[PDB]
Amino acid sequence: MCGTEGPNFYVPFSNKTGVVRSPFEAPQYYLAEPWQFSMLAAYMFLLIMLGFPINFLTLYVTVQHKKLRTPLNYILLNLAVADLFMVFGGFTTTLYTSLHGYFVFGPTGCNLEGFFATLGGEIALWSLVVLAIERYVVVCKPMSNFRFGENHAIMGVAFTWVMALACAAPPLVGWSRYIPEGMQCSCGIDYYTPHEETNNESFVIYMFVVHFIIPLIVIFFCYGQLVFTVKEAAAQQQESATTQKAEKEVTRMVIIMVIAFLICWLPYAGVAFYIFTHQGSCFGPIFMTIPAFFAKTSAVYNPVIYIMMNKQFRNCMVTTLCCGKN
Ligand SMILES: *[C@@H]1O[C@H](CO)[C@@H](O[C@@H]2O[C@H](CO)[C@@H](O[C@@H]3O[C@H](CO[C@H]4O[C@H](CO)[C@@H](O)[C@H](O)[C@@H]4O)[C@@H](O)[C@H](O[C@H]4O[C@H](CO)[C@@H](O)[C@H](O)[C@@H]4O)[C@@H]3O)[C@H](O)[C@H]2NC(C)=O)[C@H](O)[C@H]1NC(C)=O
Ligand SMILES: CC(C)[C@H](C(=O)N1CCC2(CC1)Oc1ccc(CCC(=O)O)cc1O2)c1ccc(Cl)cc1
Ligand SMILES: CCCCCCCCO[C@@H]1O[C@H](CO)[C@@H](O)[C@H](O)[C@H]1O
Ligand SMILES: CCCCCCCCO[C@@H]1O[C@H](CO)[C@@H](O)[C@H](O)[C@H]1O
Ligand SMILES: CCCCCCCCO[C@@H]1O[C@H](CO)[C@@H](O)[C@H](O)[C@H]1O
Ligand SMILES: CCCCCCCCO[C@@H]1O[C@H](CO)[C@@H](O)[C@H](O)[C@H]1O
Ligand SMILES: CCCCCCCCO[C@@H]1O[C@H](CO)[C@@H](O)[C@H](O)[C@H]1O
Ligand SMILES: *C(=O)CCCCCCCCCCCCCCC
Repeated sequence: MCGTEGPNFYVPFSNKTGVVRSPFEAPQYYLAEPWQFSMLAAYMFLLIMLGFPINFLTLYVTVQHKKLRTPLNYILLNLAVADLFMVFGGFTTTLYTSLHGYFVFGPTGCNLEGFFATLGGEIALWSLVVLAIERYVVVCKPMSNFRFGENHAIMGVAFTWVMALACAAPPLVGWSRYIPEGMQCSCGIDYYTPHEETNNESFVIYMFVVHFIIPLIVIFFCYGQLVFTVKEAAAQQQESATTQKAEKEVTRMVIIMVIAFLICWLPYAGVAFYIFTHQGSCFGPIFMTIPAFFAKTSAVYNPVIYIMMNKQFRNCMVTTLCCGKN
């Protein structure tokens, strides 16, 4: 008797005292104090205030600078848009519901907010995967006579939308479901109840394999091969101080990206390990929901790492912010 079941929701709190209410109808102040809901709002506010400008500005300087509109950069614009889906589909709604202490948009808004917030995070995830694949193809040259062009980059972007719909759409049509999660102010995939009617167990496994294990393998293989190729070529040109510098910075960037991906990936894996083993006990509004709580900041640090640390983007944004000069 861990929580309180109901149609379209699972409140992680026991109703033996009779105080539990539907997360669509009344505040959930038995899960957390009102000030903790306010701090949830403050965190959404921080994410909006940092996440909208960085991601919008990425779209804005691309319009003003012709050099940024290369095919290899299409996937980065895709990343900016996906983060905007997280900011408006997810962070903005949650700021508003947070301050009511419950999900005031009803089960319909739950499917909407859950879809768009999940879509945004999924497009982002597969953008990092596709970018790693593209860089691997361009550097390691695994195809004899291949040249990465505009059409290939469009396939890459379309591929992320297909993968993102593959995760976000089934819960609308019967495989798993969207329900309020954690403090019940935002909606997501249901990893919290085994709903035999929506086959939740098979979807969690599909999510864990296809959208969690595979992305890590692809990112590690592609970037490992790339660093191997770059270090090999530099070894044959040790007379060039610049080639060695380029090799060092490529390696240091790949480390940063992989470390950043792990910082978002490992908390989910640690929670899994605490579900596999330690399966008995319940889990409060801090389920899990802790990996979700911190993965949200990827809408801020991913554009910082993949765009603001890009050599050309930075100069173009300085020029744009500096009213044309500098
Ligand atoms: C967690 O657990 C709590 C406690 O069990 C649940 O809250 C109860 O929910 C039930 C509904 O299933 C509520 O029952 C309904 O109460 C209505 C109001 O009752 C108060 O007001 C009347 C005056 O109208 C007073 O006389 C009375 O003493 C109460 O204080 C009634 O209108 C309802 O009556 C109708 O339905 C019943 C059958 O359920 C019929 O017998 C009646 O004839 C009539 O048709 C009904 O009694 C109950 O009040 C809630 N209790 C509390 C403390 O809130 C939560 O639902 C549960 N949480 C979740 C998420 O499931
Ligand atoms: C982009 C989002 C939509 C996507 C996402 O939301 N999830 C990814 C898969 C996830 C959590 C949900 O991880 C799990 C670990 C263990 C179990 C079984 C144990 C159980 O949770 O019951 C289920 C799991 O589902 C995600 C993917 C990649 C990363 Cl890096 C971050 C998030
Ligand atoms: C830098 C670390 C910040 C930790 C903030 C902890 C704040 C705890 O603050 C306490 O929380 C209680 C919760 O019921 C309130 O009832 C108390 O009034 C409040 O003092
Ligand atoms: C930009 C953010 C806008 C936040 C608007 C929050 C409006 C909260 O609205 C409040 O919700 C309570 C329920 O918890 C009601 O009891 C109050 O009557 C109501 O004022
Ligand atoms: C390094 C990979 C970056 C992608 C980060 C995506 C973070 C998505 O985070 C997910 O968002 C969903 C909707 O808010 C929630 O329902 C999930 O519980 C949460 O883990
Ligand atoms: C996802 C794949 C990430 C690969 C990161 C490889 C980091 C290697 O690190 C490098 O190792 C060399 C020795 O082999 C040292 O000589 C270099 O100084 C060091 O930068
Ligand atoms: C150090 C702080 C850890 C907080 C762990 C998360 C506890 C609440 O869980 C949160 O509920 C919110 C409202 O539904 C969701 O938007 C978040 O994704 C979820 O993390
Ligand atoms: C060129 O690069 C500089 C042009 C003029 C911009 C200088 C002002 C930047 C201030 C940004 C910081 C605002 C912080 C607001 C805190 C809420």
